[PDB]
Amino acid sequence: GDIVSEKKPATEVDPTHFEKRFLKRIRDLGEGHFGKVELCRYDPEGDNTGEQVAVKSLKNHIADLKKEIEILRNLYHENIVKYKGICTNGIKLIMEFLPSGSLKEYLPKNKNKINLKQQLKYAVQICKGMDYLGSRQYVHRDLAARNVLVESEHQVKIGDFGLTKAIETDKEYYTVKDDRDSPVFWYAPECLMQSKFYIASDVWSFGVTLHELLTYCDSDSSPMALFLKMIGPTHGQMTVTRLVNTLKEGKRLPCPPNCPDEVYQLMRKCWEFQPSNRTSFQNLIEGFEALLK
Ligand SMILES: CCc1ccccc1N(C)c1cc2c(cn1)ncn2C
Ligand code: NA
Ligand code: NA
Ligand code: NA
Repeated sequence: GDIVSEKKPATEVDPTHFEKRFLKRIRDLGEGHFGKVELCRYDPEGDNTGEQVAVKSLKNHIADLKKEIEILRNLYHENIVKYKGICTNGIKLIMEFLPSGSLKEYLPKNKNKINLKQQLKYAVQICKGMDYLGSRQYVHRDLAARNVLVESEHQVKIGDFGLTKAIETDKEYYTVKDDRDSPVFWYAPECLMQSKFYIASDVWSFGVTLHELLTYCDSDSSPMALFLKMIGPTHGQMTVTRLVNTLKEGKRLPCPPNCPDEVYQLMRKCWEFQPSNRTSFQNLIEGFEALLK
């Protein structure tokens, strides 16, 4: 008889499945640890009216990107960048696009409109995002101003999760095997010493990020620039060891210009040598709130 064929099943379109053919590159946004992020328009109607999205893709780190995608898929918070979906062995992460970019780009261009009050509001928002991430049992491991996106003049969001790891249930930290290309000038002593990462290690990193925020991400006042002034620039493979000794002595990044001592004291609580002595994200939120109102 006639040719037999398969009954075509009822198909429901997945709003989180972006077709390669419609995902059109505009420009690069940034690079970060084996991945790169691009501005695209997803333009199924082919008329330049589709939504702008941030697309993360790789240049076996496919496995790491897959875990990152799955972490971000299940994070839902006002101060965490929004997952939109995937474009599919290979895969791309699709996220909302925030035109104002990172705090590293934004703050130097917007000093006049961002006063201390607004800086402290951003600080709270970063803390709420981090306290949410820690309540899901993750350590970020890459908290710096360059990874904080500007949604608006009034709102920031944590914008990349390239290094984010789960902490095991009933355990206090994650041991990092891979520690090359580590942001050492943002890292707590236990991270530099023993490759161990606690929620308190993220609190330390937040202190450094707060410093960046208060200096408006001035390149000449960067945590890297200031620490290398402290320890000596040209030491190469000995740099991290000299950094560790500096922190053991009790030395810390100085008070930002025009930063009130009361704000600096909150920052210093992020930088107690022992993780267990550091402030929490919630106590920081209470601290900033008190200085705001
Ligand atoms: C979070 C900042 C960042 C990190 C790594 C690569 C690129 C970027 N940049 C600069 C970026 C990311 C963005 C963005 C706007 N810029 N909008 C949504 N995302 C994920
Ligand atoms: Na899952
Ligand atoms: Na989500
Ligand atoms: Na733009």
